[PDB]
Amino acid sequence: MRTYTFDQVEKAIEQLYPDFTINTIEISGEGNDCIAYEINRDFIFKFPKHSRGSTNLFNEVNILKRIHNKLPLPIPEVVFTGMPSETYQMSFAGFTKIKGVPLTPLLLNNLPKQSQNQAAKDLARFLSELHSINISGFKSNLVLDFREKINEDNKKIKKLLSRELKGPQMKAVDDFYRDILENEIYFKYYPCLIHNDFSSDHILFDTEKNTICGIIDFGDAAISDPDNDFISLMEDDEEYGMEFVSKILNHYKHKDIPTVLEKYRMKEKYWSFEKIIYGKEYGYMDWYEEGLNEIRSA
Repeated sequence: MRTYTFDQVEKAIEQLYPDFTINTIEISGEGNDCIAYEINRDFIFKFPKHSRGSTNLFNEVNILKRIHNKLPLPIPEVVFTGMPSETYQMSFAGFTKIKGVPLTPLLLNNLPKQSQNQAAKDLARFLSELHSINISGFKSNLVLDFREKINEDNKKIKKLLSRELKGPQMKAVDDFYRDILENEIYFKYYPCLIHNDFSSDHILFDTEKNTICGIIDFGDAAISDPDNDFISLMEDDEEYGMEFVSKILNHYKHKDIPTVLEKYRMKEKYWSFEKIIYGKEYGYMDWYEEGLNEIRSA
């Protein structure tokens, strides 16, 4: 897990942007795969902490360039890029900063009812448009084979938990992966471009106007199941209401809400296994054990 000083940052940007003058630089945030720097108050540079993060940062750039000016909400625009470097595909990238503030669930709930309603509508419209983008020219590296994903998870966890669980408790998971793979509802969907990390901290809001005014962070975006974009928002007490998103599903014209709820219920259970897998890949020994604890409890 890599780390950067302000200087290392300034100098990587100079390297390939010799005419670019850096007046101000502060840290804008940090996630599991990039550190974000706010530069000259106008740009957001993302620097990857590992290979996977660089690949996501590469995929984000590619995707933002290709859906530029096709959506009903502003999205960041790519202006700077870095370059491959051994392991890393990307190395950094600079996006325009979209002014605005996260549509936090607290912010949302403090809003007038009509303003809550207009937000649900605007989100609905955005996803409707996003999910309608023609997907013909996307390569495979951007497609998400869900069943392959579950199959490869099932292998990683069988290896991890072989040192952690006795037979009786291990059948409970073995049973859970089987139940999943046998249920077509997860695999039989009409695939489309999805944000795939669509939640409150990536939905920007303009309090002067009282309207959503940006959508950010396309690093996970991919060709996958459109229902994933509503599941991301449904967690009560952490994300938006289970009641708010049902307003979104309704402006969107969803024809099977019970299936979304069924997929949500499964993703909720699946979270423990992702903790175990990512806890081990990042080194987060606290993610690992907490996901492990959750499983000992099945």
